[PDB]
Amino acid sequence: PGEKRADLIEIGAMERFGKLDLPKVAFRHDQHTTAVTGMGKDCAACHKSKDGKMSLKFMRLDDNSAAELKEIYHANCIGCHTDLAKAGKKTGPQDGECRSCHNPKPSAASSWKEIGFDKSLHYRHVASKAIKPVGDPQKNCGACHHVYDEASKKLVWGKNKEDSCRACHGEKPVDKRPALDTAAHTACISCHMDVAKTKAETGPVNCAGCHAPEAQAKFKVVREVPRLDRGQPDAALILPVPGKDAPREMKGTMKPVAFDHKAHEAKANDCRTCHHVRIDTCTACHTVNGTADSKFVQLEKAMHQPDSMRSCVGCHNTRVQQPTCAGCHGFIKPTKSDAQCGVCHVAAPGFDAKQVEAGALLNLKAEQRSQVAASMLSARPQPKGTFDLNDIPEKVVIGSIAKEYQPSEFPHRKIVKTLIAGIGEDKLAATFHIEKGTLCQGCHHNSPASLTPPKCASCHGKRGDRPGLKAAYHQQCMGCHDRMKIEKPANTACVDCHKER
Ligand code: HEC
Ligand code: HEC
Ligand code: HEC
Ligand code: HEC
Ligand code: HEC
Ligand code: HEC
Ligand code: HEC
Ligand code: HEC
Ligand code: HEC
Ligand code: HEC
Ligand code: HEC
Ligand code: HEC
Ligand code: HEC
Ligand code: HEC
Repeated sequence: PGEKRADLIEIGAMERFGKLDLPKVAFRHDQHTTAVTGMGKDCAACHKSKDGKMSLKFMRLDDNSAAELKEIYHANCIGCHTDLAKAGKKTGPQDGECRSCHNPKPSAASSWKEIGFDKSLHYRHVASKAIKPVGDPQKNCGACHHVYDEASKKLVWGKNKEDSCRACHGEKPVDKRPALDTAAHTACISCHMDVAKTKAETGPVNCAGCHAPEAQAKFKVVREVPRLDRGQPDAALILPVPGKDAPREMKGTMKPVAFDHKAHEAKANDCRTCHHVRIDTCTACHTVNGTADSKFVQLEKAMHQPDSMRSCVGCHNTRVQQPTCAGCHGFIKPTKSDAQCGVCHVAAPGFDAKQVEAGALLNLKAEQRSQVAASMLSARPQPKGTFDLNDIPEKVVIGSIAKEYQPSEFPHRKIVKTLIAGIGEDKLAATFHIEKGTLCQGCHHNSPASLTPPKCASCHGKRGDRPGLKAAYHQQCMGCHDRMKIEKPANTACVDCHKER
């Protein structure tokens, strides 16, 4: 139970040839790089090369056999350690110190953390003059990104086909695609090493350098990040693609949905958050039927899952948890209104309920789809807003059950004002608050949006499904103040809402 490291490797390559007699060998990679660095040596002390490519294996290009591995490790690990002891130098386990390498109880915990490109980190790479254009006057994407060309029989820079490495490089090597693991370590590190030789600004090479939280906290962050130009649409028409050999059950039920891609791109931290496997349509996997590709997660799940950041409702659902929205949204139950489904589910202008059943939207070119979506977006209703506050009692006197205390002097319009203020400019609120009275329903729930809401006592206090009057006031009042972090009147200060008799 020692210090947390990010450089731990469990050496157990021999286990694929059969059962190990001894524990796997814990190796601290960074502790070794710095020792070897200070010996005046480098990577080539432990990693061989082939055609320029450095091997990530220790002193070999292949694992040829169990006996060859053990020879390679014993000769080379111990050889160095032996030499260093011969000079009076800080060294590692010797010859006869079996258990010190084959250690069932290494005293070192893991601080290892995964690493990924931010909006910012991606741009630091794109904007780097040390990463020179390839296959274009300007663009340096081809220095890092590729696609297999079928016709080439080669990797090529596929213009506008860039994706996260995670799209193609997964947990294990599939076919000729190395694992994420291997791809990263091959591509990232070796470029960093190439650039460090030019003495320009570069990326990390030590394990901690990429994988330690403290190291990651230190990465220079750029905030002025332009749009990533991959030829993404500005507006998308998302369609109920039924699926190949999907039955009639699986045809489109709801109106289609124009999606503001441009807007959402600037509000997200990357593309991955949504395109979690692949940059493509969602419907390439999430048909209305569901595909193997998607583990049979259906279209509706992909778009409405209340607790996924991936889905429209799910991601929007974590937005309404911010203290600013939570006062109302921690209280109200969703209507699941036809009207509310209609915020996203919109009629497509040119083609009407007869060209649709037969595929008129489903066989549009992507450009055509952008126009039809562009058209839906710029034709949605204008953000309705609320009533004029002066049509609202400035102060309300909650007294109907006054007994142990005086009637409450509840600053109605003040509070409404502040709520609107706290929201201000938020595009979800502005769009999805579809009525002039929607905001009112934040407290005036289970009732049509209007200027003249019924009293609470028209439903509370007199079937045990709802609180009595006292409880309903206390729960609504105190609950919002909790959710919004309003210390203003404390829940504990009985007099601050209603004075003593
Ligand atoms: C570190 C410097 C080591 C010392 C000291 C000793 N061994 Fe080792 N050994 C080392 C490595 C990195 C490996 C590869 C491990 C793997 O699982 O891939 C090995 C391998 C062995 C094996 C074969 C694997 C197994 O059956 O567990 C054996 C049997 C083995 N080593 C024995 C052994 C003995 C008896 C040692 C003391 C004399 C000894 N090793 C020292 C690294 C190191
Ligand atoms: C000997 C003391 C080493 C030196 C010098 C360097 N590395 Fe190394 N590396 C070493 C071992 C024993 C292993 C495990 C693989 C095995 O065959 O036993 C590695 C592995 C790596 C990896 C993969 C890490 C992982 O997925 O766990 C990388 C990315 C790597 N090595 C890079 C690397 C670089 C860039 C070095 C020079 C600066 C370097 N290594 C030196 C042992 C040794
Ligand atoms: C020189 C080129 C080395 C090679 C090759 C390997 N090791 Fe090493 N090792 C080296 C040094 C200078 C040290 C001491 C580092 C320090 O700062 O004190 C070590 C130490 C170890 C240890 C002990 C780590 C600890 O907890 O204190 C282990 C378990 C170890 N070395 C294992 C190891 C293995 C398995 C190697 C081959 C894959 C190997 N070392 C190579 C120097 C060198
Ligand atoms: C940044 C340039 C890195 C350096 C330096 C090293 N690694 Fe790494 N590692 C890096 C990436 C981009 C990935 C893919 C997953 C991710 O975090 O984005 C990895 C992966 C690993 C793993 C993955 C194991 C798994 O369960 O998926 C391990 C165990 C690992 N890396 C170890 C490791 C070591 C020991 C390194 C120094 C020799 C090292 N990494 C360098 C990025 C970078
Ligand atoms: C190497 C230095 C790169 C250059 C030059 C460019 N990109 Fe890149 N990109 C790179 C990596 C290592 C990743 C993986 C990010 C991760 O953490 O998984 C990416 C990712 C992308 C993506 C997917 C976005 C996402 O959400 O991860 C896209 C669409 C992308 N890259 C496009 C792109 C373009 C258009 C570039 C040229 C201007 C470009 N990249 C450069 C590495 C590198
Ligand atoms: C899918 C379209 C891919 C994405 C996204 C990335 N890579 Fe890839 N890579 C892909 C294929 C089909 C192959 C195998 C090519 C073949 O020989 O048939 C590869 C290969 C690599 C390798 C192998 C070593 C090499 O010579 O380049 C590496 C190191 C590699 N890929 C790295 C890599 C990185 C770092 C990526 C993110 C920016 C990445 N690939 C994305 C397909 C795809
Ligand atoms: C060469 C084409 C590279 C590849 C492939 C990857 N990176 Fe890189 N990286 C490269 C350069 C030229 C720079 C300097 C950028 C600048 O600020 O001018 C960097 C920087 C980083 C950093 C930031 C380090 C810091 O500020 O301390 C990180 C974390 C980093 N690089 C990591 C990284 C990873 C994980 C990569 C593969 C997925 C990767 N880089 C690819 C050059 C190149
Ligand atoms: C945006 C935030 C949405 C709201 C609010 C609702 N839906 Fe949705 N839905 C959305 C998208 C982007 C999609 C994929 C495109 C498409 O039009 O299919 C969907 C899809 C569905 C589906 C599956 C397809 C179909 O059967 O036609 C259903 C059944 C569906 N939507 C129903 C639905 C209902 C009942 C809603 C109100 C409660 C509702 N959606 C709201 C995005 C959004
Ligand atoms: C979630 C908020 C997203 C972010 C961030 C990004 N994209 Fe996206 N994208 C998203 C959806 C819901 C759709 C429509 C999907 C459908 O099934 O029609 C898209 C669409 C695209 C496309 C077009 C795919 C096609 O029609 O063939 C591309 C090329 C695309 N998205 C790329 C992309 C990039 C590069 C992003 C980050 C820079 C990015 N998207 C962000 C959801 C989200
Ligand atoms: C096929 C390659 C896919 C594409 C294209 C998209 N997603 Fe996906 N989806 C896919 C898989 C393999 C899974 C299950 C395993 C997993 O990745 O978690 C899913 C599941 C979802 C879910 C389920 C909710 C959850 O548990 O996270 C959602 C909300 C989802 N997918 C959303 C989504 C969106 C909006 C996409 C377009 C940008 C999208 N996925 C693309 C496979 C695939
Ligand atoms: C009380 C005064 C509210 C505040 C503050 C915010 N919202 Fe709200 N919102 C309120 C009501 C009474 C309703 C109707 C609920 C229904 O299901 O019909 C809404 C509706 C929304 C919705 C649509 C449905 C849903 O996802 O719950 C969204 C997306 C929404 N509101 C977003 C939102 C955000 C982001 C807010 C913070 C800035 C916010 N609202 C404040 C009442 C109130
Ligand atoms: C919670 C923070 C509220 C918001 C937002 C709005 N109102 Fe309200 N209002 C609220 C309470 C707790 C009460 C007292 C009702 C009771 O039964 O004791 C009221 C009162 C009114 C009234 C007068 C009630 C009556 O006696 O008829 C009206 C006309 C009224 N509220 C309207 C109204 C409108 C139009 C709102 C949206 C702008 C609105 N209120 C917001 C709590 C909250
Ligand atoms: C009838 C039309 C009602 C009016 C006017 C008000 N409430 Fe209500 N309330 C009503 C029902 C049917 C329910 C249960 C179902 C639901 O939609 O929540 C409630 C619930 C509450 C609760 C508890 C919510 C919980 O999560 O447990 C509270 C605290 C509450 N109501 C308070 C309240 C207040 C202060 C009102 C005046 C503005 C009010 N309700 C009006 C029915 C009706
Ligand atoms: C504002 C956020 C409040 C705080 C803090 C407390 N209560 Fe309250 N309570 C509140 C309202 C709006 C009402 C309805 C008042 C009315 O006369 O219509 C109440 C009601 C009561 C009642 C019943 C009415 C009465 O007996 O006068 C009791 C007994 C009561 N409240 C007790 C009470 C105590 C002990 C509190 C502090 C611990 C307390 N309330 C805080 C709103 C708010």
